[PDB]
Amino acid sequence: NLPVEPEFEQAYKELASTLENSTLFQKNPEYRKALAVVSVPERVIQFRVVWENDKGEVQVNRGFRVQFNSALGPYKGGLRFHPSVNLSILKFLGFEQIFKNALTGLNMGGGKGGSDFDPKGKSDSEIRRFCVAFMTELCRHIGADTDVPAGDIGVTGREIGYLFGQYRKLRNSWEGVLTGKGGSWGGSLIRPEATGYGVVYYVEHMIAHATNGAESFAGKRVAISGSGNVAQYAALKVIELGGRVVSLSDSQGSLIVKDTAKDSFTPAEIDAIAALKVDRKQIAELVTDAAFADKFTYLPGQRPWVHVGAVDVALPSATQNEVSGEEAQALIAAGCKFIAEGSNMGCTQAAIDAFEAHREANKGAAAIWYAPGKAANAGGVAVSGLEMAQNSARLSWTAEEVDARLKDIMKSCFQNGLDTAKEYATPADGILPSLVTGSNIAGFTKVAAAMKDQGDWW
Amino acid sequence: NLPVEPEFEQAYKELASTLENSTLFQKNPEYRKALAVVSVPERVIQFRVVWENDKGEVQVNRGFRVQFNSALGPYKGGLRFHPSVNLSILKFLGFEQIFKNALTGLNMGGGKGGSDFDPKGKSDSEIRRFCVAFMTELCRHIGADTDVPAGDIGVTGREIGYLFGQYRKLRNSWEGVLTGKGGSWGGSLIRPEATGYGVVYYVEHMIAHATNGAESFAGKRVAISGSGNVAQYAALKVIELGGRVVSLSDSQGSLIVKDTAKDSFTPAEIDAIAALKVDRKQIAELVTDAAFADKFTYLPGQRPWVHVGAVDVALPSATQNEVSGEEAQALIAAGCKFIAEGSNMGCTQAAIDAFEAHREANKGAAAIWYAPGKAANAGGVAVSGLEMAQNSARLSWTAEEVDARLKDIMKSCFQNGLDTAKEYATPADGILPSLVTGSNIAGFTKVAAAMKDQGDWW
Amino acid sequence: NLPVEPEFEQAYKELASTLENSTLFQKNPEYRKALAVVSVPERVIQFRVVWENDKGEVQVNRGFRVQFNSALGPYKGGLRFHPSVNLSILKFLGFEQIFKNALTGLNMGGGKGGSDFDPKGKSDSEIRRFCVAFMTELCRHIGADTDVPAGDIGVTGREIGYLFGQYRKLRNSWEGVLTGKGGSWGGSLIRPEATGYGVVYYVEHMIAHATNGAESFAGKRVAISGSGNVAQYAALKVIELGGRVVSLSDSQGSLIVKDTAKDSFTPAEIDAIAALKVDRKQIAELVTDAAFADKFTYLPGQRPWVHVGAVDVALPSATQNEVSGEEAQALIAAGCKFIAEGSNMGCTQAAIDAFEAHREANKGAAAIWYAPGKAANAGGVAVSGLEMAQNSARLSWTAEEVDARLKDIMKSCFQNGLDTAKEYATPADGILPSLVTGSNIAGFTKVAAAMKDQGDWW
Amino acid sequence: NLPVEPEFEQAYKELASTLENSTLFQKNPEYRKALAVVSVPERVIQFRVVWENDKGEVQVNRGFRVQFNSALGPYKGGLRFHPSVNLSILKFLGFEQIFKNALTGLNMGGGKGGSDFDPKGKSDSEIRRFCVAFMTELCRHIGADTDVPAGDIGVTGREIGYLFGQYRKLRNSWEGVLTGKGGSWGGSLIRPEATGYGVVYYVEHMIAHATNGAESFAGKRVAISGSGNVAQYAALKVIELGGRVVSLSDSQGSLIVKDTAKDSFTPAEIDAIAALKVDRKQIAELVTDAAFADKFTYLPGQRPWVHVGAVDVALPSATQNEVSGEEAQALIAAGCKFIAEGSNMGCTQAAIDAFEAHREANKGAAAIWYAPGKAANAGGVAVSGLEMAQNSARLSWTAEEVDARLKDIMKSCFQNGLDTAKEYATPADGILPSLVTGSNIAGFTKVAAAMKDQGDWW
Repeated sequence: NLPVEPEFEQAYKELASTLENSTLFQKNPEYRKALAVVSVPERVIQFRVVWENDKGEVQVNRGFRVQFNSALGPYKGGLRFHPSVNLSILKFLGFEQIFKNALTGLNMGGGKGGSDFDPKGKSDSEIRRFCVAFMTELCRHIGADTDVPAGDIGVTGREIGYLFGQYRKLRNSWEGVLTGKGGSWGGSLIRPEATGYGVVYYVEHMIAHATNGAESFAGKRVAISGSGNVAQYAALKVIELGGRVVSLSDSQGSLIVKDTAKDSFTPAEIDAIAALKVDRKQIAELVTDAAFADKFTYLPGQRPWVHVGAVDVALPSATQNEVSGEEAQALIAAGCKFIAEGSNMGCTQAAIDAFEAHREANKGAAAIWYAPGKAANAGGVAVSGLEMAQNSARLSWTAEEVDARLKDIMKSCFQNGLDTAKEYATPADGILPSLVTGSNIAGFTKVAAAMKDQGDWW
Repeated sequence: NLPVEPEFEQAYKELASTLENSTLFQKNPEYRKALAVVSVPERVIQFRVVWENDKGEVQVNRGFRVQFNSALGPYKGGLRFHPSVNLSILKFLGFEQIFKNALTGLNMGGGKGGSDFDPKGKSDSEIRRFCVAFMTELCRHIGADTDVPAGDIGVTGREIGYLFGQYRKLRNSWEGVLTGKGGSWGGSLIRPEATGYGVVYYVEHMIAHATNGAESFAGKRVAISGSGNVAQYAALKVIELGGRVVSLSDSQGSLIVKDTAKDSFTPAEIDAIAALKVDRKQIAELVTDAAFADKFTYLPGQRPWVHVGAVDVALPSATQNEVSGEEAQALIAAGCKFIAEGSNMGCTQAAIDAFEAHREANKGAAAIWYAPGKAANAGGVAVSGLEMAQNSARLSWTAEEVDARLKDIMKSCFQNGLDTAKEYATPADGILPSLVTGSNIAGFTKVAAAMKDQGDWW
Repeated sequence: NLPVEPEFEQAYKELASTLENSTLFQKNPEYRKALAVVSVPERVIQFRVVWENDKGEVQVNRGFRVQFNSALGPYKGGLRFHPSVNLSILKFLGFEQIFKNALTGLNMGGGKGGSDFDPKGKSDSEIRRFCVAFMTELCRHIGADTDVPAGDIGVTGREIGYLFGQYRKLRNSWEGVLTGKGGSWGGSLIRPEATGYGVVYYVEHMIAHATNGAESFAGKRVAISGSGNVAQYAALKVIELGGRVVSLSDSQGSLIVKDTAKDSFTPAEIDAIAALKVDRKQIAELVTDAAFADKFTYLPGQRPWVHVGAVDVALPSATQNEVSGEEAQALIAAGCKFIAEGSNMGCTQAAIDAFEAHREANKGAAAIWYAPGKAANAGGVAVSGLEMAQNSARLSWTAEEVDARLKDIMKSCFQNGLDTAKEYATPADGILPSLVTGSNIAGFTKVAAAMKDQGDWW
Repeated sequence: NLPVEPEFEQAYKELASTLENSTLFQKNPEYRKALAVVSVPERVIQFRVVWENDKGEVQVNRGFRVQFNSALGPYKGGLRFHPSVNLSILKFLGFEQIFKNALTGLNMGGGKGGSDFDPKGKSDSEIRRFCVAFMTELCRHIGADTDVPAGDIGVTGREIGYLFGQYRKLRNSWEGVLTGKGGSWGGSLIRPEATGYGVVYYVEHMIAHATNGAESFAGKRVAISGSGNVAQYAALKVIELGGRVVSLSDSQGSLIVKDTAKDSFTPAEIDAIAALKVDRKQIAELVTDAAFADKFTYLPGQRPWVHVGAVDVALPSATQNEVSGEEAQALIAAGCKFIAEGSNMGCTQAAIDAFEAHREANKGAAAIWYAPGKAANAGGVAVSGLEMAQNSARLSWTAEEVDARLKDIMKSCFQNGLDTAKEYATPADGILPSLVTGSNIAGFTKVAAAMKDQGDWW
């Protein structure tokens, strides 16, 4: 009699299969029972949001707040304002967030909110009104110790501001209940960077471990795919470390640098890309300009790096599922051996399959290492937890302090994943341990242990 | 993107069709908007209940609480513990309960709770454990002014006691938050009898109005099918008033008196019926007596509606379906002009269609007046509200006071339905107003008006 | 390791012995377990009260609040301000109050508060200061639905007023949380009368059962013990009902009429004695007054029970231990057949032993029926619950309304005692079914049943 | 009328005598009043815990929570689950904890909880059930700002986990309300090493002050007695600092390495001892091993101090009153001067008298300094407060950070005690200040000043 939830069912099935395939279950059979408890959210709330549009007409929407798990800390998850949001999607997102937060190693729980609201083609007044209604119906289920919503698709700084103001009006307490506040009224630094620096740090750690030091980032075709803020800050970080960016194209076409093996993107070039990519303008408008025509070869329509023959590092941030077979076997031939999905679900299954096959059949530089989006990005969540810590301490840190804490967070996450992969998913000497299996098992084991310790199952 | 909810969708479609097929939308077009706002529940809470069975093994179940509407008063749902409950079923039940409570006249909202827990084949320890866990996860959402759950399928006096105890232990407040409490610790009188007495009073009002007092509920071939306690109280009340019970069936054979034209039941027979049906004994055990067998023509594996023969006023206290289309036309042939429908879904949809067609084709005196289950069975909810009134007043009333208030409530229900049918359903001269349409329009109009007054839709 | 609590241990031992001796444990063995759970209070709070005396010196006292049982309702109890209160005494009083309230029939639980504060020889400022401190430390635990303190020894109307004011100042809610409030600001009527009226109704029901519709108060030598408000209003009521008052005794000798056989007290005499009690003149000064000494025979340094002459109704209203074993023998020799203590919580055990021996001696109709203090003085607690009901209903009743409810409560108490005595402690000969054992078993059975229903023990 | 409390009365009498003996009262006579107000706890709660064992069988236990003082900070104290726990013992422990926390220097107050529960011979299910019941009855009084329970005798990590889980389930806020949480879910570091490291730092500071840095722990003979986590980590710390471990004991015969003046216990030996104590076995049960027959000299029954040989410092952590007067003289003759009670409540009073007499008898070079247990036990409470600080700051520190804070805390505590001893006890030239008297006066003065500032007495 359970309702069908396609995305959540697929995620649960994948997790179960991954756990069963490994040697976790034979050593700890009781952990089977743990699975049956983590699947059920601790609490799901659906409410009705009634607001008024610009023409004085009543509009009714549904808001959700899934609080999936709180064994390791307070619930923390973004709010998604998209027309497609339902209980299945939010359940799936919360379930993934549990293990992501577990991998980050801070004290945050798993959860996810949002609504069916469509912010596109809405005036600022309409967004303000909806936010006020939503927070009125939601404020009784959140708190600095209970729920920390953040931003996501559809919830920018504007919505965060509106929600925070209404919460302040209702609860009459200026506290750090939401994440993503402006810098003036209790925000955080390095927040826009977040995942962009984090993925780069994670890749650097993996390279240092795999090659036992030597080259970390210098003189490598890092190829920061995508044209979002994530890609921009990843490119900036790899440039600072000494790497070259050769493929910085968005989902639309292929705005590849002039020389895929020699030329590197400049900070000015990245800033220009951001300036003409923030709005509806795309890389077509960029190549129309002479500055990005001769300097950047245009190969629209068939993904950024498919035509690129010289790539060394992979950051699938351009499109979802942008790494199919052809490019998967091209990467090892082209010299691209180390991968990390900067975004979520940014590569196909074939990339992971090729990664596993080549890493099992080879070792060292030959073994292509790929990092999973559960533990790769890890930047938004970490900086959100640091912002929560800043709020709790009533003191605002500096950029470098936050950067250092992000460094240590990603080091801890990488270490956790690697050790868990090594101990359970035995590689039998050589054979770079599976980051996917390690990262999926580490979070589950940590959550299950915490829940057993707290009497959530026995 | 909205999930499929069969029962709820069917109920909403029926309500919309009934609203459109009347002269209410023409007079108040804005009420269209109201419909949309009432469709979305005010709040839905799903939680996880983790308990321990008799063998010390962890069991995880899902608990629900739907607070649909509270325009007219606090939510006053029931709790259903059955291994079929999901969000769709509870939404459907809550949606019906809104308009039922609106028809009653006391200030109660619409709501419904429960869980997938299966009380069947469970020890008392297991029921205690589950109740304690459920109330631990639920206490933060209910309250004497917020939510007042009651009993339903699966929830009896045992479960009510356990839940009340745990609520008292948590909230440290002895208040009226559940209805169905024992008589010693803040219960109510006439609580069992409620449904049967209420439906009897309602049909007595119907007959008195229709025949202008010429015909009363006494001295009639009152069927009273079904062998539930509801039928017991109905039979007792009709016997006291001077009526005659002729056909008390169950989901098995029918205990029909041989002289159904004249002879009828006795209070002792009703007590024997109650004793048998409490202990799962079929009423064939009652016909086992030689005198009983001679004085009661049993129809094994059959309800009277199949072979009804001769009854004057059918009162189906039974459950889903039962009375069929062929059975409906047999009833109209037999002269069942004043049917009761003591319990909801006592007759099929085709039965209702046949009743309406024959009522409109006839000329009032021979019109088959069908009482809708929303308005017919209001004794339970009314007595629940009276128990809440007793709790609030800190003073337990006597049986006669509760009986008088029940009479007032059923009279108010009948009056509301008749007046709303006269205004909108617009019955012609020498015809009986549609009680189903009247009772639907009454509830909807009352709820919509209250919501417009309280600024829920403009 | 359990601390010694003389009074509580004695009370528990008595209750256990009475339970075992009666034929209840044979039919319900599981009730033994109940005895283990009811013994432990649900919650004891001790706090420190620091106040300032008239000379500006810091004074430190200890306040207590014992909440024994809340199975049957909120924790209604009393506050005792006496320089003897400790945890043992309050525990004993609360334990008795549980079963007293259970016999009463309203929904109140068992509890008791107070402090070591000595109100004697303290200015009004000192009482105000201490009350304010006490309520400041106590308001966190009381509530209209949680705890209802009332007055007792040491806590008069003045203290109640001070405590109520401070509670209102702290909690910012004008609610009924204390009982004994003044008439202007939400008090109650018949409250000064209360127990003095109540016991009278009790004994009349006793008469209505003993003689089976025969000689009432009119022609009964009712023996008032002191001009305390209890016996004051008892004497007034019996004088109205035709009963003759044939004694009165404060802390000194006995105030008996000259012709105690025929002549009795009058309302004018009663209020004169009341006025002398207000000025602490007592009966001695009335004997110094010429007219009373001419109309009343004085017996200095002697209780009436020593020189009852001929009596048939007796009541030790003064305090405990008024009637001794020899005094009880004198009473029965005088023909006292309806001793019923509307006060005197416990009495000399010899008196109760003699009463029980004579009731089991099979004296027929002319047998001395002794009513226990627990059931006889239920009038005060009943009126306290009625004041709570008035507060909850936001309406002040009239005197005759409260009188009618008091009569119903006393009838319910008597009926409960008789039925429970007949059920378990069944008398072989119907003479005087042991009101003490009946009331004990009634209270215990009711509380244990409610606790089993609420899952407090299994 | 006040109940007898042997342990608490003895502690209060000792404190009063110590206060009177010094010259603090002569300078501040008003402080006498303070002594009364601190004696009365601010709040005591006793509740009833009803739980079911592995075979149903409802069991009733008594839970306590004493909040003595909160002048200096939130209440903070352990929970003791022992069959001997009553109100007197918990009162005594809380009273001591007040001044211990005052000497520590952080903002914590005095308190103590627990129950008569006997965890010995109980399954994990039984512990889980009791913890859940206890926290259900207790969560109404604790909070991140009100009460912070921790572990003690009977409450290990398991109980802490169970209590934390139930607290989260009741109040849906993941906060720091208990101390001793696991490392994954908001724990701390240096928690097991709290006591041993702290006592080592304290004794190092005292040695540096006494000898003006003439001798440090490098090349120093240390008698680490009392096998346990405290002793193990103290030995490890002194070994790191260069100290030589010479003796060791437990509940059985002393270990004593071969050379009580030259040989030192290796970390491997300490790990072996830890393994022995974990498995409930002893040194006498491992003499047959090679590691003990060649590197150890098992001493049956006789205390380690009787065969110290050459030593100058000691820590009697084995049993109460471990060092005798004759043994004290033997230690002084052997050169023992700088003893400190690591985790012991109190040695033989004759030993303390001998130490105090020798403090004035000769110079500190010959005066044997003894540190009080309350001053040297600050490690546990300090680390508990650091865990509270970590929870509040929403960040987990590193081991070295906690170590640095512990060093600062012990420096502060030692300085406070030394200055208070110097100014009040005013020892002459060449006399070592009384550490016990100094610590007592320091705690009392700090608490009394804070209470006077906050208006708790005047």
